[PDB]
Amino acid sequence: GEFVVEKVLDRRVVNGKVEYFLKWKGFTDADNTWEPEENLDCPELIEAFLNSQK
Amino acid sequence: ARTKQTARKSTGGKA
Repeated sequence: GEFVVEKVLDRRVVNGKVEYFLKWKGFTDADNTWEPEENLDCPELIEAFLNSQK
Repeated sequence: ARTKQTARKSTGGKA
C-alpha cells in the first residue's frame, strides 16, 4: 500500500540507509512509522524537515 | 490547497 504522509517528525541512519519517522495524513499521529528516503516520494517534507533542524 | 505527499511502507528490507 502507498499511503499519504502529512510530514516528517525525526530522522536516523540504519544499515547505511536513511529512515525518517513520519506522521501520516491517512493514519493517526501515534500510528506514525519509520520509512526510508528510498520509499519516500516526499522531497518537500524531507527538505522542510532539514530546514527545521537548521 | 491540499498538500498531499506519498510514501510507501517498507514491508521488509532488501539487504
